[PDB]
Amino acid sequence: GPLSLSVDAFKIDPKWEFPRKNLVLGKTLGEGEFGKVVKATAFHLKGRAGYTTVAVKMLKENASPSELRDLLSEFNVLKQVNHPHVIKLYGACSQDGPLLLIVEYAKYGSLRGFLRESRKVERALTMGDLISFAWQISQGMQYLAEMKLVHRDLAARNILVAEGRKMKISDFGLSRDVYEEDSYVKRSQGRIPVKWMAIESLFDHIYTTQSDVWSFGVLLWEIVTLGGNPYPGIPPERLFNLLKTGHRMERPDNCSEEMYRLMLQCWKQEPDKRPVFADISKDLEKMMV
Amino acid sequence: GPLSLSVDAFKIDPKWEFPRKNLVLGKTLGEGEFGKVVKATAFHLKGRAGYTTVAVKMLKENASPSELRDLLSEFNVLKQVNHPHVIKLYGACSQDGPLLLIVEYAKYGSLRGFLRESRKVERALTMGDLISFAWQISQGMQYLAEMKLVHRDLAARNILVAEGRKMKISDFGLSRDVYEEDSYVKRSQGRIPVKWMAIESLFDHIYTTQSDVWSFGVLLWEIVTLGGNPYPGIPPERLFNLLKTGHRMERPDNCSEEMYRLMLQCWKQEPDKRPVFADISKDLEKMMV
Ligand SMILES: COc1cc2ncnc(Nc3cccc(O)c3)c2cc1OC
Ligand SMILES: COc1cc2ncnc(Nc3cccc(O)c3)c2cc1OC
Repeated sequence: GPLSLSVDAFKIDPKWEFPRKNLVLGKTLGEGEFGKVVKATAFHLKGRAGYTTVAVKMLKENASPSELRDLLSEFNVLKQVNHPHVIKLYGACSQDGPLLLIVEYAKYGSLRGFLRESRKVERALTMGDLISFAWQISQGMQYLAEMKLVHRDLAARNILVAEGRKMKISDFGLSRDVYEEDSYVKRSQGRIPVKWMAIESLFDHIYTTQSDVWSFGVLLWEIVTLGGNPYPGIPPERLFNLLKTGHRMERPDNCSEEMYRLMLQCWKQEPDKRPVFADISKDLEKMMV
Repeated sequence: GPLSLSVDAFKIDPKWEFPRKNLVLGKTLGEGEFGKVVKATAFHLKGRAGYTTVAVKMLKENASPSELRDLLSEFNVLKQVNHPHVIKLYGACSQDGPLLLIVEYAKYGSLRGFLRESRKVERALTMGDLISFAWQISQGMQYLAEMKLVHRDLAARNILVAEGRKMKISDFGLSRDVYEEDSYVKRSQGRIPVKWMAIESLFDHIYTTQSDVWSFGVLLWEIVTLGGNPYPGIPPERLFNLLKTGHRMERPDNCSEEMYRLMLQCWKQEPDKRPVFADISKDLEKMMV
């Protein structure tokens, strides 16, 4: 089938191959049902003398076709992208052993866990900080969209925070190239969370840069609420009727009107009525001036 | 889309509806990336006076289309099956609140966790016990197959152990009816673990009762090793080449020849060269005589 072709084809880019003997794996940083990200250290990694701390993504022993395909897909995409706010691939291990992805280590972990820790007990997160984060992410999406690449899974859990509070879009296992037709379409049910998908993605299984914009709107919401849960208290299965009747999330207690207006814009029913990521950056910049 | 139709159609069988006010939810018994099973207690459940202890399956807040569809699918199947070795549905809550599935509580939990606990520190599991378990499960599959229902996810983690060590096949979210064409076919990548799928399911995405037989073979293996990991040390992505070149798992240190021969039979390349569940029961019965 399609996956076995990809697996066999993978066997036959030496630039990205790292020797397993140079890699030492540490504690788990995060897990899922079929795969996990682990802390690791790499000896003589790409012209860097000595050991370099890194993150490593792998499957679990009981991984499925879907999870395997996602890993192969994430590697394939990451080889093509270089941007300050997109996570950086170093290489992979696939010869004699489990497939491992090696990326630059992100100091503070996911943006969601970072924001939620921030609301407890060196410096407190200001509004200007939150706007800075959104803008950094907006810039990265402006880069991806300009390559006609759709992420399909924008969410605070899928953004990483590195040294000096720099945003890193991660988790590219579901992203697709849409150069030809400008849309990606999945016939079966996605493995993307209901509460983050756009109305046309949820109902029609249609994914575009403009649907990425919708997800960025929910991401704006997570940020402003310091890691809140979208549509709080509402069951995911109710989103169909709720969105189809024109309902949207309400303004968070700690959210400016200017920011909420942007959220609502990202959530327009007509996908072309939504702003593009270039507009979002421009909007966010005006907010800090 | 297909899911939204199912969601709307669900709104409009009163026999299975339980009042949420009669249900108290307890601790988590098991979790996944998009859903969990919880311990619960039900007041006046189906003609049973007072409180009844039960298990409840629900989604998590960030559930996806796939996970929602699986829950709706599991409920729909469970309404149709009644068997001593198939888990028993009591009802569901879907009005004003999150969808919840209510089933009979299983004392010792999953068969995998039960077998693994058994290999530590009232009575020890004998060989006769393990053969008894396989036979109980074989009987349940003989019931499902006779209804032309394919489980698609036979595994020790998906079997439950109730009072008096009685086996209960669970997790029917992926099972499909195959009355018409005798085969179910998935165009996209399954969410079933690689190491449990049959050679034609893994490569060709083809699922039948005979592929259920293949999975029962791996299940036989888990049991005999008291919850061992299939193809130990071998990366899932290597299963394609390994199975296509005719390799199979070797005989476990604590496994009789008679039992291993059955495993090998379940693992024949030609699906019709495999035994049917009626033969497996007969084989297992001869083993205890
Ligand atoms: C400090 O915590 C973390 C640090 C991380 N640093 C880098 N990558 C990660 N994840 C990653 C790596 C490769 C691919 C991919 O999609 C995601 C990390 C995850 C962490 O925690 C979960
Ligand atoms: C004592 O532990 C457990 C007891 C359980 N008892 C019943 N059902 C369960 N699971 C269930 C319920 C409904 C549908 C379905 O597919 C699975 C259980 C799970 C447990 O642990 C995970």
